[PDB]
Amino acid sequence: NSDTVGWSW
Amino acid sequence: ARPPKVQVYSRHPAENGKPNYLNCYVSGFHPPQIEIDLLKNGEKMNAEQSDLSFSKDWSFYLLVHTEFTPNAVDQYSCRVKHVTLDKPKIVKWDRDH
Amino acid sequence: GPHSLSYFYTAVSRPDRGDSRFIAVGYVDDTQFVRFDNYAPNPRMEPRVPWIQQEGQDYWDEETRKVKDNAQTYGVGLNTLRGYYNQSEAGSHTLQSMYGCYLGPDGLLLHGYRQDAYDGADYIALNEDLRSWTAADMAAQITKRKWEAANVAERRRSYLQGLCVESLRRYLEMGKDTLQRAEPPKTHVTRHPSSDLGVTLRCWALGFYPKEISLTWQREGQDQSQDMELVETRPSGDGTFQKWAALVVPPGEEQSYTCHVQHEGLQEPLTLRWD
Repeated sequence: NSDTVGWSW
Repeated sequence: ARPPKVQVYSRHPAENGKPNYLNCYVSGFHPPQIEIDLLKNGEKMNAEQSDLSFSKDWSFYLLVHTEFTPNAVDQYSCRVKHVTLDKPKIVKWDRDH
Repeated sequence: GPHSLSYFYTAVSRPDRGDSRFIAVGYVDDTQFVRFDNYAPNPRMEPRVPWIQQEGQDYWDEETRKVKDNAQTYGVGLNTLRGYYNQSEAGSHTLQSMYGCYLGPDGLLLHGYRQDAYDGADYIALNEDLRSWTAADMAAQITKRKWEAANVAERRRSYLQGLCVESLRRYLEMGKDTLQRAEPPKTHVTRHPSSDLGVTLRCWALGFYPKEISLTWQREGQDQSQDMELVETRPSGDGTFQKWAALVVPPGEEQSYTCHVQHEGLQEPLTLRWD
């Protein structure tokens, strides 16, 4: 299952 | 930009007239744009390409592969084109290497 | 030794035309199981081994959702990093990530990671404690302060400790017959008389899984391993791997040289010679 990657660099 | 390293080899030890798989492994390159073609006597073979992935050092690797039954006269080779090479890299398949 | 689940994200910018290609690959140890590509029309998370098709459409819809969203996060992030490095919008650039978990004796997380690279170079990494970041350069300090202040570490940690290892256990059950079997090398040595008198001995290892292997050549008088011509470990095309190591030896002295093969699929280390 994927991680949820949502925060800007 | 790092150039690709290219290997051409069979899945099993080559036996003339007996079906096998021809593989063209391309790795260690950056950026990811690349042209990899399996050639049977200079003509592109229909081959599937793996999904783009990378090593721990971020360099990319791809596997181009199709079936083949080698003999004593057919010449197999892998042609690669990348920004790091101004002239294409052709490596010819060798049953011993 | 311990099993792992990992994802590999590659985002590439398009010169002066605002889109970005997003490619994602899923691995359970050394076996690719899923894929996603947003060049395809109506991109979806698609299976690339038989066993993961155990998962019904609910799974595929949800995962498709999450990698589409992740994909636009990486588009924005590409434009951001291009901001930090004061680069033009005329060149294409690359943002890569890899993250994953290793399952420990507990049924819990042994260790886990998340690393980010820009244009093939280290950018930022999560540390072993899963509570702090390592910035590879000046720009990654900008990202680092941002991620500390927002506690992004706890998002990646709760994923690694929760969903990641639970899914890893399920995937290991589903593909029990393929993912849990370590397959040892089939080995043999070939002989190529070739340099007027120098003979080439080549030690092959084919058909093994997982990836990591060791091949070395030894000569009877010397304690250090010999200089050899070694190929990078390469895929067989069917899920196994292969490698060889060779060296040139004087004619008539082949029985002085031994090939040593180490692989966790073998009971004990393997010695092999040109017989």
